[PDB]
Amino acid sequence: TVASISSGPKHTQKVPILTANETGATMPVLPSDSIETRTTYMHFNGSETDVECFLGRAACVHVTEIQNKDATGIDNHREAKLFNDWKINLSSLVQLRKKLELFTYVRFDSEYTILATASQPDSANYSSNLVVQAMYVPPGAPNPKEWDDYTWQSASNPSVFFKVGDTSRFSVPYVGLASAYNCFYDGYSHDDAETQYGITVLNHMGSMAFRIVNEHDEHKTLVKIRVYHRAKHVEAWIPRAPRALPYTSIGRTNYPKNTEPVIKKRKGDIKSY
Amino acid sequence: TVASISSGPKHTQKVPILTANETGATMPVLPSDSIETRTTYMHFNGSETDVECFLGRAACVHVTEIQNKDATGIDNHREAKLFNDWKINLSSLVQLRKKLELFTYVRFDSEYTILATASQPDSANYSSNLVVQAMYVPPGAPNPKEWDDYTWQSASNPSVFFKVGDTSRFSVPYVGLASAYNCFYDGYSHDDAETQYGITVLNHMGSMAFRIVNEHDEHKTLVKIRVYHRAKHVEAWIPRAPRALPYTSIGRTNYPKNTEPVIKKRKGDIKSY
Amino acid sequence: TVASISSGPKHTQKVPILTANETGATMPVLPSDSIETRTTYMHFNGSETDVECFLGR
Amino acid sequence: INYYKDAASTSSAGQSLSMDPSKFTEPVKDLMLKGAPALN
Amino acid sequence: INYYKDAASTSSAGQSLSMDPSKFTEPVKDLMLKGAPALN
Amino acid sequence: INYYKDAASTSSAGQSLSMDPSKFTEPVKDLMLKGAPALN
Amino acid sequence: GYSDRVQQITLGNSTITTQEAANAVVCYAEWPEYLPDVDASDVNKTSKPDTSVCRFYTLDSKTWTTGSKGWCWKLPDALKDMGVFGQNMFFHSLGRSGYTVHVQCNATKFHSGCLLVVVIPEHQLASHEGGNVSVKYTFTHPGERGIDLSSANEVGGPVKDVLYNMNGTLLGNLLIFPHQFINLRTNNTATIVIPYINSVPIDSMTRHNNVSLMVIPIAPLTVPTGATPSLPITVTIAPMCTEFSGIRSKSIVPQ
Amino acid sequence: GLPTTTLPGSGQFLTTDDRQSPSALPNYEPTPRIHIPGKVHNLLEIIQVDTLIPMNNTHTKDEVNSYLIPLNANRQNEQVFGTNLFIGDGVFKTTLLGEIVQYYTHWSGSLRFSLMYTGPALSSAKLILAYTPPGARGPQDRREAMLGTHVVWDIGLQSTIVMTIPWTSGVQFRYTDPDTYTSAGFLSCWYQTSLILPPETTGQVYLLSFISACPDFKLRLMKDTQTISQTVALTE
Amino acid sequence: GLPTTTLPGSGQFLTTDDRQSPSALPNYEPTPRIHIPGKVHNLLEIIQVDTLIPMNNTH
Amino acid sequence: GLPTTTLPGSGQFLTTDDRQSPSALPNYEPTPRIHIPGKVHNLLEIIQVDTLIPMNNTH
Ligand SMILES: Cc1cc(CCCCCOc2ccc(C3=NCCO3)cc2Cl)on1
Ligand SMILES: Cc1cc(CCCCCOc2ccc(C3=NCCO3)cc2Cl)on1
Repeated sequence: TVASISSGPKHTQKVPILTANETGATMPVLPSDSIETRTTYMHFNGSETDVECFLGRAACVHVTEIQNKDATGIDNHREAKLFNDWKINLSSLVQLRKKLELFTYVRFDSEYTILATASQPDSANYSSNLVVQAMYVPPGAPNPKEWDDYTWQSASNPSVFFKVGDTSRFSVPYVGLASAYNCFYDGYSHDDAETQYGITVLNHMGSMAFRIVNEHDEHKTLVKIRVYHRAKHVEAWIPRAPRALPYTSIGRTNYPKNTEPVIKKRKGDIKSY
Repeated sequence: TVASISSGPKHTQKVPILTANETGATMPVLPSDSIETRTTYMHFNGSETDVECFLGRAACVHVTEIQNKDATGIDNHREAKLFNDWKINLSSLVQLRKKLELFTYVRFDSEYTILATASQPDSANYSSNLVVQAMYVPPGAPNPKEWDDYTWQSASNPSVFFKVGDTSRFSVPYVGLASAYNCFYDGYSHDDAETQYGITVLNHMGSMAFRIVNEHDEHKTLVKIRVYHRAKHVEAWIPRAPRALPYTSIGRTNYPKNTEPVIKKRKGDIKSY
Repeated sequence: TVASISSGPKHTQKVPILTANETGATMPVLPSDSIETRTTYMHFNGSETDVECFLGR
Repeated sequence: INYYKDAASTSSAGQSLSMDPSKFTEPVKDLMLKGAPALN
Repeated sequence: INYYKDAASTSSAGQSLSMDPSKFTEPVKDLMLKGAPALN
Repeated sequence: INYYKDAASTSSAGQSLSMDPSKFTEPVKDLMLKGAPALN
Repeated sequence: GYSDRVQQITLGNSTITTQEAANAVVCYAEWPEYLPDVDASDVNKTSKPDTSVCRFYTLDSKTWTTGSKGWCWKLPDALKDMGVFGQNMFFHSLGRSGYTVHVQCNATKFHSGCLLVVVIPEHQLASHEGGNVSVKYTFTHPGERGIDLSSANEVGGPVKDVLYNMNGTLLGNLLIFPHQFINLRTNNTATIVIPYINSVPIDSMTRHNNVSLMVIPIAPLTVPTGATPSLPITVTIAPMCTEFSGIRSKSIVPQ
Repeated sequence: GLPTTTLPGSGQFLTTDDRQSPSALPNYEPTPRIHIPGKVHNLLEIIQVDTLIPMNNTHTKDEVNSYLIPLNANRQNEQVFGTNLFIGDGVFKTTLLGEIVQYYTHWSGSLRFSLMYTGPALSSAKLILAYTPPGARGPQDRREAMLGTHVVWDIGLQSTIVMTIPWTSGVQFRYTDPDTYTSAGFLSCWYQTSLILPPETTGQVYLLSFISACPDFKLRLMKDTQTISQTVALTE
Repeated sequence: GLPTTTLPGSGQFLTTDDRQSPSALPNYEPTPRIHIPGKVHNLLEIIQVDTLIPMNNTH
Repeated sequence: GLPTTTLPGSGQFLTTDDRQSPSALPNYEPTPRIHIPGKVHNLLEIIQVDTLIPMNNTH
């Protein structure tokens, strides 16, 4: 492939460099339209800018935490982090979010990796070996109330059991209801006067919910869960302007008030170098 | 292959042993040009002197250390070794360095092995099990500030998570900007009067930066990281004189003052055996 | 596979929507027996409702 | 590839792709045609 | 070799090697030739 | 068998078995024959 | 003698002529088309009023003055009240449509000024409150009036800051969306053909707008000496290939 | 039982590796795809669309005005604007090009810089745009500027001028984050003759300026952008 | 000895995965199947049989 | 699931072994090679060039 062809002096009536940008086109002008060039080859394919590659590496999408401790007398397991959850989403944390929102609709399979590490902030004789159980409670399923409810039987709901310190990995097909996931949605769930706007209304997909299977030892053990997400088989439509201001909320486009100028001011003139 | 052919008495006008070294050549003289020889075969190929073999074994290129401890009240994580880094380089430690600098330009893929072991120098009930996370912050990426910054999300930057005591291994293609890496560079980054000289100006490739993912336990744990590097697919150009004096700096050729004579003095005469 | 065929106005002596449930049958009535439909395809096989799948986790 | 000798040890079965609701939806002795009168 | 039955479980896809910027760079209704005048 | 997609991930290269010292041992412009006088 | 410059668009019972055009943009290089069966889901036969809905509606005019910040209309909202297009809209459960948008602004060879005319698929607005305040319905359904970016923040309304496109992105990059400029010195109209863009084959026309049309002054209007300091901008829009499906009782929407 | 040996790296999680995994939802059937205009395949497809450069960066809070380069009637010989070409920083940084370049470590290729004139139709002007390849200082006067890559632009019916910064380089890749060795030059613009307004007209006229990449362009070695960060996870 | 590398997920138990296992009862012979009317293959077969709706829910 | 047995040496790191590894930079394209005079393939090539001997070591 040639990156530049050889081209010499020109004295024409045919001027490729004068255009009318009002038309909305970006005319494909090249170095050889306005200087004299020599042949050179590309030596490159643009492999690593493919959208599959761009969205295809694991990104941290969520960090949560649960603890193993005596539940005796706990009136609210959920509240003691005897177990927890994450009503799923991927707007949660912002590095991957800016990448996805370069597109309007996106379609892909997900590969999740879940790393779990334990901490024992206060005096323990040892480090126990805990097994985590992460189950996905698809909306409608009967969400779970104590850390050892009938829910955890998970007879119809996919669940994975792995050890703290290890990693769990599995992959979920594209579960969207439509043909693509909306990265943006300028609508409502119905025409009510006070219903919510954006896409937190469309991105209702239950949520994964973790717990330790082990009963309690004499000390307490903090287990912190990190969920990583990798898109595989990516398809993206309609590019948009990149995010300039900071994010404030999962699912709304809102930016913070009295934010700071995002364009760097010159130290000098327009004329400055 | 014959290592020596059979050759007998000679009384010629054709003298292969008289030459003129002023020409710059090393004339290919053999035993059979000046004594009577018998046939013998080589029985050998020179396999283990191939440059791929010479530069192809893992060498320790870096030892760093980070600790897991309560960051509560630490004003400078980087400074507490809550995490660290290594602005990469391979002049760092000298065994592999002398080997590479036998050549002027070198091109190869790298295979890294990272061994991490833990130490608990002061009273602990136990040994905790820590997961290390090593990410590569290519220059320009927003380098990381606390041990748990958004940076560690590493949504676009390759990172590996492995356990202390284990080893991590992965391989990075030849990332040089030119066609080869310069082992030497007699230039500057521009024609300023005070800019730096050598190659620390050319070998700007960010740096890898490690941390423990675990929160803190009651005791403190020292984790010491050793990075090993193995060249694979090696290509080397222009041999040079081997390094004689000791090294003083990454990237400059400078040797120490009042160094010692590097040529061993005879215990005796020129005539001595 | 078609999920619905195209069907238009009807003025017949042949009424598929009147039945006698006392018989014990569930007559296979479709949208196109009582409204005007357009063609659409199924795009689906019913894979995940197989009893092997239902009892297989 | 089965690595094991016994049939019980093989993985899940593969979709019936059988599907015939008529034993349940139309177990009538004399065939009913949709469109023809139910009771003649 | 896929070891798994479902398509979601396969590795990353392979490069589009599609590449056609004209839907974005030249969505004009009447074709513009480089070198010819923009507005006639 | 390569298990990985990228070339950097393959094992070490295999012996040049190239070997030609003359660029280093005899870079002279006019060819010198062993046995003939060095300087004529 | 055809110029890129003169054009005629006849759609239904209405025709537009421009003698100073700058080509026309067809979003993503695709022209509006009906919904194919292979893409269909709802089993209902759809209704295609054709020429009674696919004609040109001219919205009420705006006034560009030296202080203008820009205006924003949403589709199909802007047309919610135009003739039979609008009736069909409130009466069917689902509908689908593409449009021809023609923005008009003429001046003289002594004026200067340049407007950006851009179509943004799925333009989800931001609340000026920050945090996770929502933007109420009424605020994103201004109707033919559209939203006036130089109007004041209101409560439950969107933010109207132009350097941020009403969503946290910079004005400068709106050029990645199908768009055309109106530069008084060149141009006097902008025309964009919009194909139907959605993640579902057909949708509700009232709970979801699928494009915002935005006209933004970028090089300020500068009139000749002692000229009146303003110009009107007119927007005329025509639904094209419209289809409605799932007819019934007639939606009732807030406010 | 087949004998195996495990190698160094066993059990590691590399966020960039690409392997198979069990599906959690065996046998599930995804929604059919329908057609949607606009599919993107390569980021290289989109960085060829031009977007506006806030060249007039001299303000103090972001404003529509930093996109406008002003021009003065009747000045002769003088300089319209100047900038270095660190596409990952400074004016370029918020543009789509700048914004994507920042996801990669290295770039190589030609850039296309165009200027669209917005002055009254009855005015006229001749400007010179100059590209100065690495190695010299930003030009200080047109004489200096005109000795490097340049285009005399004659403002006419055809409203825009497209200047190309042809790839001039020793090293075949430059770093996107500004680096010296790897630096690309300067871009300046001066009056060639001068802007002239018709009667009954007055004041400043402005140029809009765009940037996009030529088909020439290469970007490699993905990394994280300095353009976005956060201090606590967001919630709904 | 063939060189291997284990990936993330090793040792996990996913209740939905489908693999082979050793039989605890090697060589055992199950009872023959006889014919039984009524076999169900898909839940889609049975949701087409109609059943009564307690529409008058007001009690 | 295929039955395996691990041998002595599993998990060891031998600095001299030569195996495959995942690439951290999937799909990256290295700079083209240009021609450079002087390529060395074997250390045996270079030890045939003669160099001076500090024979007079007595200093
Ligand atoms: C954009 C965008 C991205 C997403 C998230 C999609 C999540 C799909 C469902 O997620 C899961 C399904 C199953 C499991 C699971 N099954 C057994 C263990 O975990 C986990 C998750 Cl996160 O939603 N919108
Ligand atoms: C000579 C010479 C040798 C070198 C060093 C080359 C280093 C290349 C880049 O290094 C890395 C890239 C990625 C990773 C990495 N990705 C995920 C984990 O580690 C690590 C390193 Cl050291 O530079 N000059």
